[PDB]
Amino acid sequence: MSILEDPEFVKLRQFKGKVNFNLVMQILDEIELDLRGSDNIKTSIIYVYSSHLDEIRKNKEFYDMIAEILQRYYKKIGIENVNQLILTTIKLEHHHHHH
Repeated sequence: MSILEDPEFVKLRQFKGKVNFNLVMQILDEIELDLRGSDNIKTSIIYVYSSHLDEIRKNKEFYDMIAEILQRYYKKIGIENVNQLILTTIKLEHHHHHH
């Protein structure tokens, strides 16, 4: 159970996220819920990314790298798990208001 094998992930860690936790949680959720019923995560990416183009272009580095990782690791650990790990990647532990 890792997510460290891929260089895209470390780059996400480097950027610290800086994205809307709430929206990414929904992005991940949105592809997840589709992929739970469907079988093609690439296609699941298409809907959500085309629907949320504004945010996708906003955090294009983030959304490019995660889209790769999401598909890449869903086959290995599962999309549920990857989505959670991505949230973990954008979240600082507990030092926010006092950081």
